[PDB]
Amino acid sequence: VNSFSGYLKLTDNVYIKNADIVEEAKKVKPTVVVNAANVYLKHGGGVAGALNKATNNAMQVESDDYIATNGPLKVGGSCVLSGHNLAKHCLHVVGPNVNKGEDIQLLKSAYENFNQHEVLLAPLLSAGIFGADPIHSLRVCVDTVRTNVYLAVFDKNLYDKLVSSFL
Ligand SMILES: Nc1ncn(C[C@H]2CCCO2)c2ncnc1-2
Repeated sequence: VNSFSGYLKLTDNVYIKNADIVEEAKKVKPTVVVNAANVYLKHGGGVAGALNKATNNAMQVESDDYIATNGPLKVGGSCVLSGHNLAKHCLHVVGPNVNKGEDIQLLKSAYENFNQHEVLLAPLLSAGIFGADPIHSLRVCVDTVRTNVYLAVFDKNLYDKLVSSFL
Protein backbone atom coordinates (compact mmCIF):
# COMPACT_ATOMS: atom_id res chain seq x y z
CA VAL A 1 0.00 0.00 0.00
CA ASN A 2 1.13 3.65 -0.64
CA SER A 3 -0.23 7.22 0.13
CA PHE A 4 -1.36 8.19 -3.42
CA SER A 5 -5.13 8.98 -3.49
CA GLY A 6 -7.83 9.62 -6.16
CA TYR A 7 -5.90 8.10 -9.10
CA LEU A 8 -7.57 6.23 -11.96
CA LYS A 9 -5.77 2.93 -12.63
CA LEU A 10 -4.76 2.60 -16.32
CA THR A 11 -2.66 -0.58 -16.14
CA ASP A 12 -1.02 -2.92 -13.64
CA ASN A 13 1.58 -0.20 -12.87
CA VAL A 14 0.37 3.16 -14.27
CA TYR A 15 -2.07 5.49 -12.51
CA ILE A 16 -3.31 8.99 -13.54
CA LYS A 17 -4.97 11.97 -11.84
CA ASN A 18 -6.01 15.50 -12.79
CA ALA A 19 -3.63 17.41 -10.47
CA ASP A 20 -0.72 19.93 -10.30
CA ILE A 21 2.48 17.84 -9.72
CA VAL A 22 3.58 20.50 -7.15
CA GLU A 23 0.35 20.24 -5.01
CA GLU A 24 0.54 16.49 -5.13
CA ALA A 25 4.21 16.40 -4.08
CA LYS A 26 3.55 18.75 -1.12
CA LYS A 27 0.69 16.46 0.10
CA VAL A 28 2.33 12.98 -0.52
CA LYS A 29 6.08 13.73 -0.01
CA PRO A 30 6.85 10.86 -2.38
CA THR A 31 10.24 9.15 -2.43
CA VAL A 32 10.69 10.41 -6.04
CA VAL A 33 9.13 13.33 -7.92
CA VAL A 34 10.06 13.57 -11.60
CA ASN A 35 10.96 16.96 -13.08
CA ALA A 36 10.40 17.72 -16.78
CA ALA A 37 13.94 19.03 -17.10
CA ASN A 38 16.10 20.40 -19.92
CA VAL A 39 19.76 19.46 -20.45
CA TYR A 40 20.95 22.66 -18.68
CA LEU A 41 18.65 22.12 -15.66
CA LYS A 42 17.35 25.67 -16.24
CA HIS A 43 14.00 25.44 -14.46
CA GLY A 44 12.03 28.30 -16.07
CA GLY A 45 8.58 27.05 -16.89
CA GLY A 46 6.12 24.19 -16.94
CA VAL A 47 6.78 21.56 -14.26
CA ALA A 48 10.45 22.67 -13.71
CA GLY A 49 9.63 26.32 -13.04
CA ALA A 50 6.68 25.39 -10.78
CA LEU A 51 8.67 22.76 -8.93
CA ASN A 52 11.63 25.12 -8.61
CA LYS A 53 9.40 28.02 -7.43
CA ALA A 54 7.91 25.71 -4.75
CA THR A 55 11.48 25.06 -3.45
CA ASN A 56 12.14 28.85 -3.17
CA ASN A 57 14.83 28.44 -5.93
CA ALA A 58 16.83 25.85 -3.93
CA MET A 59 16.32 23.36 -6.80
CA GLN A 60 17.94 25.86 -9.23
CA VAL A 61 20.88 26.56 -6.87
CA GLU A 62 21.56 22.82 -6.50
CA SER A 63 21.14 22.31 -10.27
CA ASP A 64 23.61 25.06 -11.14
CA ASP A 65 26.27 23.38 -8.98
CA TYR A 66 25.45 20.00 -10.66
CA ILE A 67 25.94 21.48 -14.15
CA ALA A 68 29.11 23.35 -13.16
CA THR A 69 30.59 20.01 -12.05
CA ASN A 70 29.15 17.54 -14.61
CA GLY A 71 28.09 19.50 -17.68
CA PRO A 72 24.72 19.16 -19.39
CA LEU A 73 22.51 16.08 -19.38
CA LYS A 74 21.73 14.17 -22.58
CA VAL A 75 18.30 14.41 -24.22
CA GLY A 76 16.70 11.17 -22.96
CA GLY A 77 18.90 11.20 -19.84
CA SER A 78 18.43 12.02 -16.18
CA CYS A 79 20.05 12.76 -12.85
CA VAL A 80 18.95 12.27 -9.26
CA LEU A 81 19.10 15.37 -7.04
CA SER A 82 17.41 16.45 -3.85
CA GLY A 83 13.62 16.65 -3.63
CA HIS A 84 13.97 19.60 -1.22
CA ASN A 85 10.64 20.27 0.54
CA LEU A 86 8.66 18.32 -2.08
CA ALA A 87 10.01 14.74 -2.06
CA LYS A 88 13.00 12.75 -0.87
CA HIS A 89 14.57 12.88 -4.35
CA CYS A 90 13.90 14.64 -7.65
CA LEU A 91 14.59 12.64 -10.78
CA HIS A 92 15.32 15.29 -13.44
CA VAL A 93 14.42 13.65 -16.79
CA VAL A 94 15.01 15.26 -20.18
CA GLY A 95 12.37 14.38 -22.72
CA PRO A 96 12.83 15.65 -26.28
CA ASN A 97 11.55 19.20 -26.87
CA VAL A 98 9.68 19.27 -30.20
CA ASN A 99 9.80 23.17 -30.12
CA LYS A 100 13.68 22.79 -30.29
CA GLY A 101 13.53 20.02 -33.04
CA GLU A 102 14.64 16.89 -30.96
CA ASP A 103 13.96 13.22 -32.03
CA ILE A 104 10.62 12.02 -30.51
CA GLN A 105 12.10 8.43 -30.49
CA LEU A 106 14.14 9.77 -27.53
CA LEU A 107 10.90 9.86 -25.49
CA LYS A 108 11.15 6.08 -24.87
CA SER A 109 14.77 6.50 -23.64
CA ALA A 110 13.56 9.31 -21.31
CA TYR A 111 10.85 7.09 -19.76
CA GLU A 112 13.35 4.21 -19.29
CA ASN A 113 14.93 6.30 -16.50
CA PHE A 114 11.76 5.73 -14.43
CA ASN A 115 12.51 1.98 -14.26
CA GLN A 116 15.42 2.69 -11.86
CA HIS A 117 12.86 3.73 -9.17
CA GLU A 118 10.17 1.49 -7.64
CA VAL A 119 7.55 4.27 -7.25
CA LEU A 120 7.42 7.78 -8.78
CA LEU A 121 5.15 10.82 -8.98
CA ALA A 122 5.62 12.20 -12.51
CA PRO A 123 4.30 14.46 -15.28
CA LEU A 124 3.84 13.35 -18.86
CA LEU A 125 7.21 13.91 -20.53
CA SER A 126 7.51 15.96 -23.74
CA ALA A 127 3.81 17.20 -23.46
CA GLY A 128 2.73 20.81 -22.76
CA ILE A 129 5.38 23.41 -23.77
CA PHE A 130 7.81 20.62 -25.00
CA GLY A 131 5.53 20.28 -28.05
CA ALA A 132 4.81 16.58 -28.04
CA ASP A 133 1.35 15.01 -28.27
CA PRO A 134 0.39 14.06 -24.68
CA ILE A 135 -1.67 11.06 -25.95
CA HIS A 136 1.56 9.73 -27.48
CA SER A 137 3.51 10.47 -24.30
CA LEU A 138 1.01 8.46 -22.21
CA ARG A 139 1.22 5.50 -24.65
CA VAL A 140 5.06 5.51 -24.51
CA CYS A 141 4.88 5.73 -20.69
CA VAL A 142 2.56 2.69 -20.43
CA ASP A 143 4.63 0.70 -22.92
CA THR A 144 8.03 1.59 -21.33
CA VAL A 145 7.71 2.08 -17.56
CA ARG A 146 7.45 -1.16 -15.55
CA THR A 147 7.72 0.42 -12.06
CA ASN A 148 4.77 2.08 -10.39
CA VAL A 149 4.13 5.54 -11.78
CA TYR A 150 1.55 8.06 -10.58
CA LEU A 151 0.98 10.61 -13.35
CA ALA A 152 -0.24 14.03 -12.40
CA VAL A 153 -1.83 15.83 -15.39
CA PHE A 154 -2.33 19.54 -14.45
CA ASP A 155 -4.55 20.55 -17.45
CA LYS A 156 -8.24 19.59 -16.91
CA ASN A 157 -9.56 19.07 -20.49
CA LEU A 158 -6.36 17.24 -21.25
CA TYR A 159 -6.84 14.75 -18.39
CA ASP A 160 -10.37 14.00 -19.61
CA LYS A 161 -9.13 13.58 -23.19
CA LEU A 162 -6.25 11.25 -22.11
CA VAL A 163 -8.64 8.97 -20.12
CA SER A 164 -11.38 8.89 -22.77
CA SER A 165 -8.87 8.08 -25.57
CA PHE A 166 -6.78 5.53 -23.58
CA LEU A 167 -6.55 2.11 -25.20
N1 LIG B 1 2.46 22.56 -12.53
C1 LIG B 1 2.45 21.94 -13.85
N2 LIG B 1 2.75 22.66 -14.90
C2 LIG B 1 2.75 22.08 -16.14
N3 LIG B 1 2.43 20.78 -16.28
C3 LIG B 1 2.44 20.17 -17.64
C4 LIG B 1 1.19 20.51 -18.34
C5 LIG B 1 1.06 19.73 -19.44
C6 LIG B 1 0.10 18.67 -19.05
C7 LIG B 1 -0.80 19.34 -17.98
O1 LIG B 1 -0.03 20.22 -17.40
C8 LIG B 1 2.11 19.99 -15.18
N4 LIG B 1 1.76 18.64 -15.05
C9 LIG B 1 1.55 18.40 -13.78
N5 LIG B 1 1.76 19.54 -13.10
C10 LIG B 1 2.11 20.52 -14.00
